[PDB]
Amino acid sequence: GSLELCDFVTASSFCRRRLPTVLLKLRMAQHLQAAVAFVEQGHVRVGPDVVTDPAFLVTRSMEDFVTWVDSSKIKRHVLEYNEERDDFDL
Amino acid sequence: PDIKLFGKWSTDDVQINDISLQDYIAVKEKYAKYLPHSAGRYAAKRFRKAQCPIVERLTNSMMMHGRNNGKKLMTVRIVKHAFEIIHLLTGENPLQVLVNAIINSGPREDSTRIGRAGTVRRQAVDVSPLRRVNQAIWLLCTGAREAAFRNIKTIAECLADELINAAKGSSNSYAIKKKDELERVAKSNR
Amino acid sequence: KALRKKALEKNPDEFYYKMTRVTPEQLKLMRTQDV
Amino acid sequence: LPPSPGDTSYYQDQVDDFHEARSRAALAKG
Amino acid sequence: GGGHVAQIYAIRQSISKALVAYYQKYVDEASKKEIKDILIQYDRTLLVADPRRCESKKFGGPGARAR
Amino acid sequence: KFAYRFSNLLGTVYRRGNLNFTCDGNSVISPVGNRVTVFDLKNNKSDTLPLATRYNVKCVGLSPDGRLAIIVDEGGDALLVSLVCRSVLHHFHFKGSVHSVSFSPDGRKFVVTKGNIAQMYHAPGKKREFNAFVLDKTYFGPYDETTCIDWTDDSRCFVVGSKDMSTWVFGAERWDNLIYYALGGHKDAIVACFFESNSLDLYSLSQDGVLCMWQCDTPPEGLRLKKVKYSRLAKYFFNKEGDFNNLTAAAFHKKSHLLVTGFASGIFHLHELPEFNLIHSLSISDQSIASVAINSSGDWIAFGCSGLGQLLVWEWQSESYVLKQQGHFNSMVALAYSPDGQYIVTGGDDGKVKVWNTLSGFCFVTFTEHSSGVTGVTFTATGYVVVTSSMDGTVRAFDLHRYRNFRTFTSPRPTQFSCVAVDASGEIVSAGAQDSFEIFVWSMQTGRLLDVLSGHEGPISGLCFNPMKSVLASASWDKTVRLWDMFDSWRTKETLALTSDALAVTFRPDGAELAVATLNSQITFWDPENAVQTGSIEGRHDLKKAFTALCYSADGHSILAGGMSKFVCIYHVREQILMKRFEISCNLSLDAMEEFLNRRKMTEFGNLALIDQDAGQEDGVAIPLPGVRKGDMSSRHFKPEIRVTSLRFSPTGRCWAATTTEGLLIYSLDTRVLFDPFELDTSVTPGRVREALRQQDFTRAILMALRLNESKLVQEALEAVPRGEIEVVTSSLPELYVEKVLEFLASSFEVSRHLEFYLLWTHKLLMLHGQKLKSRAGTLLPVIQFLQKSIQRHLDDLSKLCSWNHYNMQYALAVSKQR
Amino acid sequence: MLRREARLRREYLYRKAREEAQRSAQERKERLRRALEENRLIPTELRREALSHVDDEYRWAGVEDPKVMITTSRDPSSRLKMFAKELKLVFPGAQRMNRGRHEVGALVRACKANGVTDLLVVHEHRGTPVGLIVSHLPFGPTAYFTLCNVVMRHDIPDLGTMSEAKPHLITHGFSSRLGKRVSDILRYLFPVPKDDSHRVITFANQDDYISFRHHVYKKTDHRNVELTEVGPRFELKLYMIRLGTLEQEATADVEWRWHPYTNTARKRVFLST
RNA sequence: GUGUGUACGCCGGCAGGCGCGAACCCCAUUCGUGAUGGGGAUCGGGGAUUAUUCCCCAUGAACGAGGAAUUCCCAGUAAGUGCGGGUCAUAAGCUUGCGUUGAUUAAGUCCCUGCCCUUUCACACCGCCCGUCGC
Ligand SMILES: [Mg+2]
Ligand SMILES: [Mg+2]
Ligand SMILES: [Mg+2]
Ligand SMILES: [Mg+2]
Ligand SMILES: [Mg+2]
Ligand SMILES: [Mg+2]
Ligand SMILES: [Mg+2]
Repeated sequence: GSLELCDFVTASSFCRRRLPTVLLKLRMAQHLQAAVAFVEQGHVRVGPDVVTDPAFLVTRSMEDFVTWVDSSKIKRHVLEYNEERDDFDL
Repeated sequence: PDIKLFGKWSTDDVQINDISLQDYIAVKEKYAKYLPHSAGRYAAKRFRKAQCPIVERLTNSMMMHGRNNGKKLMTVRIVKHAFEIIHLLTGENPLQVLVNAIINSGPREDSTRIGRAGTVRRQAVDVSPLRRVNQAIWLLCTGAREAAFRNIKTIAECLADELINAAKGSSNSYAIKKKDELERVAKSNR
Repeated sequence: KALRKKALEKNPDEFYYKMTRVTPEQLKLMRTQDV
Repeated sequence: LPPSPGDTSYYQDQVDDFHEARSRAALAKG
Repeated sequence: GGGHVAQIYAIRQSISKALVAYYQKYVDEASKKEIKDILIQYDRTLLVADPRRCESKKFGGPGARAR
Repeated sequence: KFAYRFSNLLGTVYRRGNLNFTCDGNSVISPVGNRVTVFDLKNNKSDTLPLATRYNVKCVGLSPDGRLAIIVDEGGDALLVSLVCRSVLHHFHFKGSVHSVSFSPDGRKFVVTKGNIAQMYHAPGKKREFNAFVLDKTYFGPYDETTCIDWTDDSRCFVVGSKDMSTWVFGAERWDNLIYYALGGHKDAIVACFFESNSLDLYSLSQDGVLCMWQCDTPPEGLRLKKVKYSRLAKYFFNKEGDFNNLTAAAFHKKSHLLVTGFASGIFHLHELPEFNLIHSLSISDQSIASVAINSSGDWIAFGCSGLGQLLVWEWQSESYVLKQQGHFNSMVALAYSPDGQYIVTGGDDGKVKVWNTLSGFCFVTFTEHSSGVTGVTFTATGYVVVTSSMDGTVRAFDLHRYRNFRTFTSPRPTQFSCVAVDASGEIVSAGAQDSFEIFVWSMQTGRLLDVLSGHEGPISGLCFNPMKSVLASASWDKTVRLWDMFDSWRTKETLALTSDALAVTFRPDGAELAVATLNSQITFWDPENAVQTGSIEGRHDLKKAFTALCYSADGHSILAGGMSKFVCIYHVREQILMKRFEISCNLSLDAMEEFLNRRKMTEFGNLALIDQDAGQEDGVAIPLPGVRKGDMSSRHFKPEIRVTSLRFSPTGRCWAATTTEGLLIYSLDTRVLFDPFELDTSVTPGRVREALRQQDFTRAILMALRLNESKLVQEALEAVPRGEIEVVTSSLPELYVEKVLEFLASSFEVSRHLEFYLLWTHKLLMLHGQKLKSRAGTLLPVIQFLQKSIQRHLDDLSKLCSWNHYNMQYALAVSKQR
Repeated sequence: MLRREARLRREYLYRKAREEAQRSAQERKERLRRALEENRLIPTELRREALSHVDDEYRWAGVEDPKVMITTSRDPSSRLKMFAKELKLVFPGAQRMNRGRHEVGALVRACKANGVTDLLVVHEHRGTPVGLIVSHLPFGPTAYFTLCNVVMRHDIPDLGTMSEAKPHLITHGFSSRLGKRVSDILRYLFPVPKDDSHRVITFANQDDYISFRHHVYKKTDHRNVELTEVGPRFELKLYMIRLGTLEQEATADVEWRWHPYTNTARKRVFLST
């Protein structure tokens, strides 16, 4: 759009782009304190890299490539619930 | 471990007597398989079918005409029975017989064509090894197919006799006669 | 149609705690109360 | 100031709200 | 599911992958390495599934990309 | 086999600390972050010392003899190092940060200022001891922080500046007539203080720009072992009244009475002290001048600017610069080697492209057309064209003939570029985007967009062209490596599926093998033409979780890997085993001015933490941090980590480079690393070689010297052969030993005076055995490129003079011939 | 690309929804205003009610040439294979692909990956083409057509070969808002031609039936031009437009559909005013 | 491939009636180069369903690979095989989906038949298409 929408940017817009709240949008977490907690142990990666800083704004392009890190206990539970655990892929 | 075709035909003793065709006949230790059925993609790229094992190439080439399209297990059974018949009749490794037949059935010079409405004029040219292998396989398969048609004789038996005659070098086989005639036409108009 | 469209944007990586999901002394007590 | 963390608008923009309201109405009707 | 041939290939792949995973988990890593490299050097389909997609000349434009 | 050692740090000439000239004055010592570089100005060479430190170097103290040096970092850790042999001798820790260190001219004492006090130590001896530094004396003069040190010409007394606006002179030995003396007259902190040539008269300099001259009534010989007065002669102001330009550094040459002064404005002045006559002044940069030094002969002056890390040495009398360098602001760079290996091109986040000469290590051409940072850089088949890609959205080409940006490629659509690749042909240029995930391919001479390759999903990890086949390999995060054949009528495309995300793709120099690094920290080797996997290597345990960068050696037998680890790993490709590891030191220093980092969670950086060692716990107890009312959840914090961005290996095969966070690291071949004989026998010994030379059996002596692998022996052996017998020994040489001699000869031309003698050797060997080597030419590219480079160095510079002399004299004769 | 494509679809549908709402407001204001200005009478239902012009999917029409793919239904007839061959020559740069045992969704993902702009599918009945589907692949609209009077070049002897140059486009008879929408979909299938082109392709609307004609003209002299008809000849009748791609029948909304069982459906037309 | 719209039990060769709540493929058997146990057109008789399709016995026609010519086709493609639906247009004297098995040849030239264009400043390479009729 035009410059009209440019006057709506506030602290809320910046807070919505934080890494923990994106997990909360993506339904990877259901509570903010749980979403924050997942980050520092290192269960969450943005592409190849693992991000431990809760204060981290993720781009729209990078938002497509956020997922559980491999060899994480949470990813085991997701695969177990879906009956799709394959131990060859570790 | 040792890999033997159909569990009984060894590949270590098989040897190729033609230097030109060594790089286009895949029978050796890296290309040794238990069955001629691998579900590979060998037609995806040019020159890639030279990496396909020659038994699988024969099996693919025997799926004709039309009434046999898509029936690969039947062709595998036919090839297995033909190899058994070859071993019973001759007593040697059927893989060596197949290699010798392919070596002998391949033409060395062909003729290129310059053709108009009135007449077609003719020139002699050389043949690449890949086309030699392709044409040898095609001629052997066609000879077996025409021998088995409207006759009381199994297609496996006719294939076995075609391979035996071609490896022998005898003129009783279809492929040898076709190769001789093509080479004679190429020779006559050099 | 509404149910189907929800399936299109379903996230495979979504996670819930409900996904993760007696003792012999208590079990023996129940059987004693039953008899 | 941002809304309460429990609020859905904490993590949803106007685009998501427009689609979620339509989906909620259709499912609630059933 | 599937047909005869697809079922057979799936069974081969499952057996090979299961053995490799068991040796990785409860046996030393070295033997897993030799067994995995043998299975790969024979046929990569035994361990890695490559499904077939649609790629054809029709998608590409006429002529070569260069020259 | 693999015998490489760290040799140079490239891309940085000065970061912080004081500059120094060596004892003879031909070389300058510059601190660069953790490390220390020495520049030989006489021979224009650069050597980075092997030592490294956790923090940046703050002070450098150099011994008068020239053998020893003391390197002190910010935290107070000190290293005693020997300059002659380039080896670390001793480790020490001062209790707190020290501000400066200085050696007495006699060489027996050295003084360190720290806190409010000055401590004097005995000079260390030649031999190693358990306690190399032994304290001698301690002095408690000033009321504030001590800053700067100077010694008299004799070692009787020394002087210290302080932040209490005063300057204190002490006696090194107990003198009855002088215990200590204090001098005032300043209204700001002291920056420097100097002594006269052979007197106790001194000069004091304030931060305000005030010069004070002090004169004594007692000659230096008048000191008596167990009544001295000081008077202020003159006071001078460097600045006019009303402008606040701060003096930041100064130096003074005693014999020539020369003062050099640097100011925060970026200007410097020269003066002749006893009359204070302005010689002249210059402006160097907009940033302040941090350090100033002058050599012993007095001809050269060194200037360092910490703002952009600029180093300059100036020869004042003829008004010419001897050296003038400025490196990239950030250590993050992208590297490429020239095809011969003569030049290295580096790109930075500033958008600046720099060309460095490999022999000298100095940058000599800079291009600034790119606005944003350079993501990728490469050379063409010739060594005279460089191609760069940037976040601007443009791919630019530069030449070394006329030094211009002759070609610019852009997408029809607004996109930014992440990586670049060009063929061996040089006609086709390719780039990838951060967002569109598709490859744009342009023609070189035409400059138009030939094609857009699509099909990848997710970002492109890397692009590489086959050195011999002209096909493009692209890695992506959709777990695929795609092969595109450009000169195909039917547009053939191949796909290689992978278990995990692809990160790096490289080609073997022959072009017959391909390597992929994946997210599961595995390196897979594929045959490209048949699309079959030939090998695999597991790398979880070796790095201590993925390999970001891969590189093939020139011969191809080994592969180099790096990533988020602090190690670079060298693997043998056939055996799939790890050969070697090199480790990388980490810098923990952090800038105090920065306020965009949450310091509370970044406590390990920059010595911020306070660890209590007197609490009875072995490791220590950390003092708790102060609390806050409102949490700060919007500030970035970072952990100490070492990541290797990329690896490149020289085509000559002599050296390789690693682009990392710490900087650009250079590893060079060295014989002292490993003894690598060819075919030894009890008969093979240098005594027999000299005996064979004495018996004039040249061929057998050469052969024995070649089975042995010291260059010194063969260097003596070949020079023993007289001219005319050269072809005799050349014909007798077997085929296996030929390529060994050419490897020796190329190394010989660089450092030998006897130019055409070795060139006579090279002439005969190529004539007799040239036709046979053509069959085995493919395996000899590193040697051929090595020899061609060294011989070309003498060819080009000699030609332009020899041609100039001969033809000009002929023209002079023709004019005189007339009338 | 599952996550990225879903995001772009939602924002596209969001912008499309706002445009429809503001236009519906204009019609209510316009129809209410004209009624009172007439002062004839007030319908009771009117009393109850009272009490980015360029289409979003067609960003890239002018900048780059369209890429068109043509396919058929499974197991095509002999004559259907000829018709698909002729449509390839009509559209410049078009390609025709064999339909084997290809799932419809699998075709769309391959076309999106390789940057194909538009996808055409043709159906047949007893050897004569009867239906045509046009889909704009990046979540663009899908239009469903039925063919009435197909005359192929293969039927007509000794025609020769065509000019195959970029043609000029003629749109005639499209006056309503829907007709403007329909003519846009047909026009963007073609690239930008040259000024001196002599190839002409015509779309003429007559009582909701669109006639396709292909011609080349030669100027023997001023004011007199001779037309020679070339290429296939057929009629088109629209009956549905859907917002999504042809992989999305079960989820996409219907922008417009023909209702033939309406009490006044017989005497009403929608492509003209 | 769920709009309030047959699983199993008994009798009968089958077709069905009576009540109630996958082909292909693979292993083996018989036949046999004979218009043949290939093929099932035509013809006769009988039986079930509510004139209509199906079931049983009998008979066993051309046809042995399809001219002059002509059309189409490059990978999960050609070809073989099965199972569903009928979606506000078309379609059931048919159309359209989905799965299963799965190849030979070819990856480059303008020779034929055509089509689209062109012939006004890095290093290196290269060094001006021709004619006619008008004004
Ligand atoms: Mg078909
Ligand atoms: Mg049909
Ligand atoms: Mg299929
Ligand atoms: Mg049978
Ligand atoms: Mg009969
Ligand atoms: Mg019969
Ligand atoms: Mg032509």
